[PDB]
Amino acid sequence: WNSNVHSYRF
Amino acid sequence: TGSFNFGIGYGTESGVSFQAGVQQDNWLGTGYAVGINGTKNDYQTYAELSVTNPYFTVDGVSLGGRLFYNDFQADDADLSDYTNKSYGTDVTLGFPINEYNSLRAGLGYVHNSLSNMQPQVAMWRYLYSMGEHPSTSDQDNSFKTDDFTFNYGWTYNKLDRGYFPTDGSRVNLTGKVTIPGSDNEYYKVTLDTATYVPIDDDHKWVVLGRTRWGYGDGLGGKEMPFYENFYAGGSSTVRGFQSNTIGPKAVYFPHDLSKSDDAVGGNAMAVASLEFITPTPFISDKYANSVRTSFFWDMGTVWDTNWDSSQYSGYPDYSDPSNIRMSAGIALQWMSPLGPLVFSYAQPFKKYDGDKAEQFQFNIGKT
Repeated sequence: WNSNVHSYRF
Repeated sequence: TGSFNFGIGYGTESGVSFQAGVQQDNWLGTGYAVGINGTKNDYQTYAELSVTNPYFTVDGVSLGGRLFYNDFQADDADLSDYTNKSYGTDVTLGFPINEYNSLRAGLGYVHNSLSNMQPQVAMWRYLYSMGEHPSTSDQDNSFKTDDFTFNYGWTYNKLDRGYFPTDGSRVNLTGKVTIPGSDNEYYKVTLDTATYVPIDDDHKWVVLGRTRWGYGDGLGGKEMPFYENFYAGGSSTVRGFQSNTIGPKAVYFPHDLSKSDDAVGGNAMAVASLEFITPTPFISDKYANSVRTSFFWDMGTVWDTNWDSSQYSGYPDYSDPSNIRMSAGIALQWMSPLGPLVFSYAQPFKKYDGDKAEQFQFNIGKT
């Protein structure tokens, strides 16, 4: 599991 | 265009852990996806620059490029103290052989720089095999090697659900071998298995069987470097035991030799677990997709195939794989709004002298 605080795509 | 990822966690094996990265899907009109990732925890601080084309060929074969730095402090990982400052590059071709399987062959380079090594038998035995003649009384020793490797990987994943599977299997087999011209000369392989067998139509009762295996050894006099050893014990291998405690312990030279509780890993390793997943008490079966209960029997052994018990007759025979450690316990997992939470309580029923018991183990977020 990864990026539990923020998985932000732009 | 790109992506920024940030992850945080706390675990009883690695303390507080950070995960951070940023990517650009077409960095300055190149076609390749350039990225920078980091990682930090109690004992490791990693960082890397990546550059990966998702479709290098039309067949679906990818070409990934890595450039990294890594710092590792062994005492902060429950091992005999040493410091490894490493850096290098890795090139890898990824072949999606089918929707469930993927392969990967690559080449690598790694510079390793050892330091802060307290003189101990297994570590010095390897240094002797490499042509070094360190003092058996000075805590201040250093050692540098430059290696080239051929890396292999196979991943099989026919699980029904990614998180909280009820059926199917996952296999991961990685291998690596030094290429002539390298300072070290060894091979290393690892095998990881997971099998979920549902014992009821609704998949609310599921038998999970896991194994982990490791074997590495030298080619031509030289031994596998102790920094590439295998370990067992901890919430991810044999619950109930402290992280990496299982297996050989450092036999220090006098500053006659001191036997100890400080773990050193080994070049061989085997771990097996049988886990019975059940419905969670006091909770509805509608939440089994986000909450899971289970009971388990864990066991593992780590050994040193070059430990010469003939000349160290008084001390334990660390080349003996028959010292199977065992534990039994209960686990609780919750995909919480803060990420995965895992709490286990295991009582090690078969442990050898030196092994440290850590009955309560907990993990939240990434680890």
